[PDB]
Amino acid sequence: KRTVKMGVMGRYGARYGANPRKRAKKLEVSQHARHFCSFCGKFAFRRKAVGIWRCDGCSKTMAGGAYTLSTPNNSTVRSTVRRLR
Amino acid sequence: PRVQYRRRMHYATRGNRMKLVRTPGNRLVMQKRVKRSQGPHTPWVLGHKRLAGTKALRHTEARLASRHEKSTSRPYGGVLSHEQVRDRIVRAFLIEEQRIVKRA
Amino acid sequence: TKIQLVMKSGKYVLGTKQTLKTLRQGRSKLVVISSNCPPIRKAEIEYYCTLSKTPMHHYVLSITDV
Amino acid sequence: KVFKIDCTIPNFEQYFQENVKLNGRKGKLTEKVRVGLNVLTITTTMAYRKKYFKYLTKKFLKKKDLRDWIRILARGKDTYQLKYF
Amino acid sequence: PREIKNLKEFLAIRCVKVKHNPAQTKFKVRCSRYLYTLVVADKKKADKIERS
Amino acid sequence: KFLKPGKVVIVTSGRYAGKKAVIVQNTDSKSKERPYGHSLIAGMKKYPKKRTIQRRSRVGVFLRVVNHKHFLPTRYNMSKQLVRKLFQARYNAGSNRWFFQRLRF
RNA sequence: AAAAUAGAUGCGUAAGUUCGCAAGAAGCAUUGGCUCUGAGGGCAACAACUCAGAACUGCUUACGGCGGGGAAUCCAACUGUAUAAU
RNA sequence: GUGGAAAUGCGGCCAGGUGACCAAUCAAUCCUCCCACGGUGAGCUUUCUUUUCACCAUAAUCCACUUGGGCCUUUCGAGUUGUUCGGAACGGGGGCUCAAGAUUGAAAAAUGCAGUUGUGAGUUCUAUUAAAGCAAAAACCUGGGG
Ligand SMILES: [Mg+2]
Ligand SMILES: [Mg+2]
Ligand SMILES: [Mg+2]
Ligand SMILES: [Mg+2]
Ligand SMILES: [Mg+2]
Ligand SMILES: [Zn+2]
Repeated sequence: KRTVKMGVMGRYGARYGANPRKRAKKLEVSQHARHFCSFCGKFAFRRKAVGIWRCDGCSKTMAGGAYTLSTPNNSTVRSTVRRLR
Repeated sequence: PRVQYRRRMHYATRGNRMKLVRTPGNRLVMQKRVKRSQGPHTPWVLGHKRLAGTKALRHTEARLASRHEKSTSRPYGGVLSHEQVRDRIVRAFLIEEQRIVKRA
Repeated sequence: TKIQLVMKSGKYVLGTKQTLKTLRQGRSKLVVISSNCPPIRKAEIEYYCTLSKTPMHHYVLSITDV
Repeated sequence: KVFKIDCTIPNFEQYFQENVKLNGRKGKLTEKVRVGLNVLTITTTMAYRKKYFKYLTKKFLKKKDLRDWIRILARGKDTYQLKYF
Repeated sequence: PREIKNLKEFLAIRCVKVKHNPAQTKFKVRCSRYLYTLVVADKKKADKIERS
Repeated sequence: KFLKPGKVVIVTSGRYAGKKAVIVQNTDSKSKERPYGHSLIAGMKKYPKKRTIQRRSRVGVFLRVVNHKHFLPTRYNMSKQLVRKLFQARYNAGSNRWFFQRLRF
């Protein structure tokens, strides 16, 4: 089964070029990865449309990033709001 | 036995499902298969779950159904899951009890 | 913390579905609550925890005996 | 169960017992399948299909060339009167 | 086609179709809406209402 | 240690969820027929809403056994006909104004 | 243009490569009939039909259907679209 | 209005639901097909053929009442063909309830047909791509409140 290298990208066969797959592959996996829920303490988030992350556990929906539940930009804003508290 | 449509419509759309039926006369006859609906649900924002005491009556027959066929005899009975009611009965009580304390 | 030695020292119920019931009986000798608890769930143990005059420690776990 | 054939309306005594088979073998009639008569009653402990006797009859009438003269029918649950047109 | 089961109801209830069956004897009471039927097993009570 | 009799509970299940109720009898020990602690519970089967207004002030009451987990104990504290008057009149006095105020879910 | 390849099974499969491929690469091989065997389940206290094997035996290599392959260069990366009527 | 410890059972406005939205697959029935049995009719019949063929039907409507899911309650395993799940309650006992379904019967044998069930298969209907997320609304329903 397992690909030596390209995983989810294996479906694309020998096309689209190596780099673009390499770069699609990161976003592709975080996109289908289950991302950690602060609410449940559970890996549980899964995306259901770009920027939408349903929680498999407690019904819920974080907004979040496209291919990832949290943007690096967002890491700043949340604490920065915490510090203003 | 090959069958053909009997209602004036002739497309294999979802609302026109048909049931093949051997008859007492030994005909094989398509019959309209009812457009079953899923029944009452708790609201979509509350996870959208099928309610327990309620039947999936088509509104075509929902008018003729007994009232309790579409509900339970509990507050929010045809609307909310029992947990969802209890979520409120708690949330009503506990939230007011904190407000009653914020006067002190 | 010290509640870990509690695990071997004595009894402990776990989870709100029965940590609340140790709390009605007042069998509860303490009640830990992880931060993760939703506020209306957590308030509910927080409210029994007042009626039982049980010790409360925001950190669900209840230690009936120890 | 005794099968029968009411010939009374219109050899055939003989042809049957030579041409009936309690198992694979033909014409070897064990005491458990006695036959005889204007009715070829066929007594048996054996599990024959009833229409087998409607069959040996037609296979008989096709020999005597009667089958376009006369016609078998189940006039009872366990009988075959031989009629006509 | 609802089926009335007990006799007490049936004696309470236009033109009625008796139907003998082997091992049966139905009484198909027609009415404005339903064709009520009353099954009646043993015959001793079938004509017990038939002669009614 | 507080499901003491006279304690008022708000029912959280059945037809009567959201209804207030004083515990009457309370038996915390599990029964051979009630594998659960089960308070008796008179309740408001109808909160209150010259004789033009009198029907409106009538209080309903229900006596019931109830599993402890199917009602909510409160801060507050306090034979279907007999129970009905002792917090009918208890109402007319206004000793427990909140008790005869129903929850607004 | 025609021929040619051809199904399935078991083997075997190069360069090059974006490591997915190339690949059905290529390349040999066995295949019928028949009489048997073995394997693979269900429900209590009878049901499939695939695979496998074995003898014996047959061939006129005897339906239909079914890739020809390889080595290179140019162009375009790819699937796609598109001058209906050169 | 009312039973039930509970899931829940029976008897103006406001908010929610149905409408209402997926390929497949899996499962049930449906259906078709096959087989086995049995009947009935027909046909083959030089020979052979316990044989070949056909048929053996069950409408809506209603009444009493196994599989999948949700839930109540009570005292690491669970799970699928499959990418799951579990103290935010898993499993086990009992219960509730939905969705299909089965059987009991009413229809309905006064019909059909012509001079029987069961068993197997297929069909049927009831995730993935996604920077793609896969209509609306009347009707209607239920509630909260009056
Ligand atoms: Mg050519
Ligand atoms: Mg290589
Ligand atoms: Mg091109
Ligand atoms: Mg052109
Ligand atoms: Mg029917
Ligand atoms: Zn979560």
